[PDB]
Amino acid sequence: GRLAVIALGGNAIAGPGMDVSVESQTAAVKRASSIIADVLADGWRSVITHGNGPQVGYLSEAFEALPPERPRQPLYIATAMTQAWIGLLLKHSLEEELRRRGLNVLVPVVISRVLVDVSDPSFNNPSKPVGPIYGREEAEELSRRYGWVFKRDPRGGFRRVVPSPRPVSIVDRDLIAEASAESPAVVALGGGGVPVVERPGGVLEPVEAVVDKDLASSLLATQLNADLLVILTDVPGVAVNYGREGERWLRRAAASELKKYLREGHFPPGSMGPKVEAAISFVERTGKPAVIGSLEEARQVLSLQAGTVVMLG
Amino acid sequence: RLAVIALGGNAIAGPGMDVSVESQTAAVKRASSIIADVLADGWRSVITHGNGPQVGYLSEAFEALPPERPRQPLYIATAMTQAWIGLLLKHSLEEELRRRGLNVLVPVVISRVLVDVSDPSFNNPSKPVGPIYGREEAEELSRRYGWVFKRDPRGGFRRVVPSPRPVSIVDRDLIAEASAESPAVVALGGGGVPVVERPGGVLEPVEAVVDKDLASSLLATQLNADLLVILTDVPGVAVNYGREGERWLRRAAASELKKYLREGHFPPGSMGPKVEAAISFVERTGKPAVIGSLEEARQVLSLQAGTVVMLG
Repeated sequence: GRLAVIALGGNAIAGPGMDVSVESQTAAVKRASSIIADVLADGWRSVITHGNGPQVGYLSEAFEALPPERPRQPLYIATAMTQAWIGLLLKHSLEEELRRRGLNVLVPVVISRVLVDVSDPSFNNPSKPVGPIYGREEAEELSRRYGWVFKRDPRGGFRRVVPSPRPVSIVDRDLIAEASAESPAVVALGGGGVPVVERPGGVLEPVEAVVDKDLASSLLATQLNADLLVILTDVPGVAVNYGREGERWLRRAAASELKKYLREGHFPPGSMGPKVEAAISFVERTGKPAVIGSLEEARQVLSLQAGTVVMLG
Repeated sequence: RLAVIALGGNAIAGPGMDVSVESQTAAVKRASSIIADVLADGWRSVITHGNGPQVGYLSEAFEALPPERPRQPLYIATAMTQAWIGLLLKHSLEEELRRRGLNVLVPVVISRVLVDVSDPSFNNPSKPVGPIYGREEAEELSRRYGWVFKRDPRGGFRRVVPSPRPVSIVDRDLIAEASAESPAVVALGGGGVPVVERPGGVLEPVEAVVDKDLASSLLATQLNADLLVILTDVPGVAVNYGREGERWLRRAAASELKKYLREGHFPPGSMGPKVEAAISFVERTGKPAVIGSLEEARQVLSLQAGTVVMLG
């Protein structure tokens, strides 16, 4: 009855090509739920997290497609929306699967906020694109009016970029822990969580930014005193010389060794880098192993028999 | 004591369906301050709310994209409003409780409600949802999606969807568990995400909305709550609009309200459902139900304001 925080990736929620159509997602989630059911069968208790890239982007585009006079919801509200959207899909599918196996349990979806620091370098150097392509005139206006920041897209137009600060604490950790005590499967920290900052006087205030789901999941695992941090992606694990000549997939590696590779740019900042950073952080802060593997091989990954096991030292 | 408190539109958005974050944050702060007073007074609570303006806004946005872009189903939009409105309520309530000395977290429960596919409403939809469309746009949407529309006095067209009666709250147990851990729980947003039972145990989401008051009354009965509270804009139920007499009923036997209801005194688009919900709670549990104003919530919870419905 050990506890594992399992961080799902895009392949568990959306179809090939980033399709957020209800059809595509329901099929992907069915596959992911079946596999998660296997893991629960092996005796694990879990807190399942997930990303929300295509989904939050879709919502951003939708609100921006409205007539100029209509209000656009802020990014943190869009993020909250994705927690219910993706969360419900996983919740409904997993419950159905467990039921089909004779297990009658309800899967809660915890609306989750993540505390970030206002001093984080990302707030002054936003680089995460979110939403549709903006025209020059509209973008310059948004910058003048709301202080939005943009990056030029080589194919034409501009992309709004927002901060991606590092997670400091999981505000709703206690609700997640309580949910876990009551159910073997809990969905939380969707999209990396809703970012808030502490204002003077103890007041928490939501901010327009995104938080890396892997870094956040690692922090959650540490704060829950989880027995294991699992990152499920679309590759067998971590590899050095990935997609290159001397490519080699690691089966086990000391966090200290991976940290060296990380500092040399061996892991793309847009994919495996954050996952390796997350795994290392978990090992350093808890002293317990973390594993990065394929969603397909999840059952074995959890047993540490597949994927890359990041070890202490 | 456990009270199920059904919040209305004035608690979440601004007049004229103003769903901007500024207007909703302000509205929610006002409602949360009042709810915090209720909790400080000793009550434990499951707080529900509607989502009319919010779910309508989502539909409007999804349809604003080029026709080929994926459109999310109504059940997903409803779920989205639960996190949207839920987050706002949760955030502000926690802040208000903290200032009053209660350092607690407020959970938001994603909630589904079971309905029956044979419900008469499915083939005779009458619940208006979404933005107001023009005649040409509407007929085009009917050909494109098979949607049904209702024309208003001003010539505007609004989509109408089924609003079947709630049968059971699928996530009742999660709501009960949350309530055991926290004095304030937000659940059943918008009346709940509707689903129907199919071959086996399978639950199938359906295109429809459920009345939030009827669903709240059902939840209150299934949680064995001590009180069902419906907070709205009016001080209570009105049956007399003449210069003389009491303005709003202070208390009334279930059978008395039922008679007024059967006479047409309460429009199905407004007070009708609230009265039906209060009557149902009283008949099923024998405990009192009250319909009052959000402003006077503190007196309402105590049954010293609003219309108190009693068994009889």
